[PDB]
Amino acid sequence: DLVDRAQAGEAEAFGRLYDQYSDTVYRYIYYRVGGKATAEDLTSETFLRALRRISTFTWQGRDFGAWLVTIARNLVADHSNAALLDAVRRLNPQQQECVTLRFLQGLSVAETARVMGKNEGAIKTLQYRAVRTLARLL
Amino acid sequence: IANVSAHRRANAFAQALEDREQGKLLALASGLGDLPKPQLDPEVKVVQRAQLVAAMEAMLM
Repeated sequence: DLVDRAQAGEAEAFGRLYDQYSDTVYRYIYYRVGGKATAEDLTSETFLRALRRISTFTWQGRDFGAWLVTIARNLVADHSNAALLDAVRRLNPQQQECVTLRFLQGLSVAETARVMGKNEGAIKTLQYRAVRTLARLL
Repeated sequence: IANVSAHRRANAFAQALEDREQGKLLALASGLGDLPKPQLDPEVKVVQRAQLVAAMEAMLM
């Protein structure tokens, strides 16, 4: 390889690497920082660093999971779409979840309401306030 | 002599764990592994994964 496939710029292969390794990276980080949000942010940063250096990941005895762990270790020690998406990460919990479910997952207002434990009216209000906030800080 | 045998059982256990006297050891490792672990928020995973796939497409565009 999945790694070898990502090194071919198959973007979805790198998505699959995230699927396979994200929880392990998160768990390594979780117990070493103050707060879930920080642990989530450094998990994202760990993968982003691996991705940006993936063209160098070619040394003899390399191991991708071990590399991720060593990168996260370094980060904890040192502790357009990209702009669109990092804007999303800045929304408060409710607004972030609303935009993620509605637009990143493609759930309807009704489906989103069921997941969030809110009424569809509250979802229509929430998605409006969420996109308006993206419009300001972006 | 008995030093190389301790090495062999260790290697057998390692190989067994990947797959999963020695059956008790595996049961203990499974017992520890079966406990609930902290999990990345599902909705956070959605956004992070999308950020990474996009960063890749940006690298290759």
